[PDB]
Amino acid sequence: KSSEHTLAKMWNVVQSNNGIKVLLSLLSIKMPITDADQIRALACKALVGLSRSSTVRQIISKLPLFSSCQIQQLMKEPVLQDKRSDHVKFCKYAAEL
Amino acid sequence: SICFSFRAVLELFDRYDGLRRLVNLISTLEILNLEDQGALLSDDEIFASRQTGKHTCMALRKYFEAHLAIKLEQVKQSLQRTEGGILVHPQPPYKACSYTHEQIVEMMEFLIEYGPAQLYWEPAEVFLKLSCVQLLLQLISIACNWKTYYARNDTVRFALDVLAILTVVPKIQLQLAESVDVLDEAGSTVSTVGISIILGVAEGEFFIHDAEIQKSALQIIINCVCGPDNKSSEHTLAKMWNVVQSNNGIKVLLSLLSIKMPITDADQIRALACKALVGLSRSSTVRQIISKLPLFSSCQIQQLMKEPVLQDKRSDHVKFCKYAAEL
Amino acid sequence: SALWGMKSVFDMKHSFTEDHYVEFSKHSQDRVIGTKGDIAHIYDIQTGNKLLTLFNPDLANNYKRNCATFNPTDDLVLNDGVLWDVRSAQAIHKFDKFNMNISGVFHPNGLEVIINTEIWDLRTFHLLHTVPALDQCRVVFNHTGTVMYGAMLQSPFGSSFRTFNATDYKPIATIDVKRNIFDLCTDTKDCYLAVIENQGSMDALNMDTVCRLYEVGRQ
Repeated sequence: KSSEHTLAKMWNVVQSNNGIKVLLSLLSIKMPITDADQIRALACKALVGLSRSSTVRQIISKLPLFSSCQIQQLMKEPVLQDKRSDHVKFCKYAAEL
Repeated sequence: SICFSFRAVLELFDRYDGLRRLVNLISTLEILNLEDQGALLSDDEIFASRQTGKHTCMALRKYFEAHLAIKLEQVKQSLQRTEGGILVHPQPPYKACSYTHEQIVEMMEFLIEYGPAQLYWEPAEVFLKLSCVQLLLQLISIACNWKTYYARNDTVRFALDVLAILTVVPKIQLQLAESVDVLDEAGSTVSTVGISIILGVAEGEFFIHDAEIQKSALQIIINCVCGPDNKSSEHTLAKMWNVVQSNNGIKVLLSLLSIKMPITDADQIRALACKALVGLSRSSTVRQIISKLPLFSSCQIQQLMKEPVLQDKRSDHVKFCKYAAEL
Repeated sequence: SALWGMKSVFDMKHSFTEDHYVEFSKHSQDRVIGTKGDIAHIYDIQTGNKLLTLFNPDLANNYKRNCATFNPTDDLVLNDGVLWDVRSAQAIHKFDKFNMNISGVFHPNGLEVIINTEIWDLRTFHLLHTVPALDQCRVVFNHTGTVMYGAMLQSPFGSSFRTFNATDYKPIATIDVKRNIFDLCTDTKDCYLAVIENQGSMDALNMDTVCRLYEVGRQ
């Protein structure tokens, strides 16, 4: 009941210092067009980790992320070369979310 | 501009010469004479000669809204024949021009589609035997580039509402591309069709922050693409599908189906643009051409879920979805 | 243009003053076609005369960049994205305009017409495909016609490479050059890439254009 509390505290500090702000922007980054798909799949992995927190479930679930365009980051395939390489492990973290 | 509501005013208007004394105003305009346009440069005969046509198009504007309801009385009484109609007609002095181009003059342009498809107007016979719809294209042409405010923003807008009541005539839809006697900003006599100018207007390269003009432009298109099913009357509408498909009309509508800058009438343009696609995509070749585009890859759905202007939500956004699942 | 000689004597054999952009013909190289603006002129190399000038204002898409090109069977011309019969001097079919710039190229299988991102037919004029990564790029093929290249002409110039397949258009790889790419040419015997890239940042006053070579298929 102490090792669970440390990870629970780590959820609270990212929720404290506006860590929910940054990941919603890196989940739509498009300018370095080589590793466009390499950042989002390595960002959506954090949301699945963080949204197990009790307060943070309700906070993310009402945002315009879950209004729309969460689905429309799964159908575009913006970089068709990491399609079978890293885009298809983004969808492993998408339906997990 | 107002007294045309009384029917005896129009009755004495046609027992005399009528538009022969009206068109002779526009045909004598020295701002339109391309052969003599570099003759007069003094600002007395410029600001007064770019105002004279402006009130003349408004004289035309309430002329055709009146004659739209006149012939609608000659439709709703000769065709209906007590089936939803009451034959009481005293010929009174009474104002029955419906007085709203926002709602019901738009609506009266739609119910003329159920006519005989052999439409005969004495408003049209004097019009196309003089054949000044080509001149109407020149009024829209020269008004593109003046750039020093001769009350010109409304001047082309009054020029467009001459069209939207005339465009239900079938043989004037024959003359929308045939005669090409126009001119452009390059300083030379050129030749393009009249549809390309309206599409050039409907894009918005000219007339930058205008809003009622594009919605007066799209009603010209919807008259030409979304008609009824009725071997010669079918061929004319089939030819109209071919010319819009010829002069890149499929290019423009895909952009106006996502317009967002005039945030008041954002929803009023797309629903009056998607109505044209349902009309045009009954064409045989054009079915396969639109169905492979990135319109049908995605984001056709994501123009139905956003509700970008929440105030026309129950007003005009929900009639966009009537044209969406129809597409 | 300057029709030179590279046999032994350096001289403009014939001379053109009118047309912005010319090209050889593919199968029989007796034709050099020329185009200023939107008007295409078929010339000869033996005589230098206008063999068949074809242009129809009734059917012109009127782009920004027109480049008249022959199919590799040397029977069709793309003037303004229109097919052209070289036999009886008539137009065939016009294509629709989508990005205001690029007129259209042939694909070396002799089955398609590649307008900027619309992939057409030659006998029924239908659409096969539409790729969103073909937004305003110039195409470069292998000599056999089995891989396609792409360079952006955006304002930046060619932020990276673009390597396509010439059968089903599944993209292979977009390797990245940090500078800006200007010209891109490869071999007939498929071993090098002549890369004219832009050293330095976006500066009209200083354009440093070195030339760099790439080896096909090596880490």
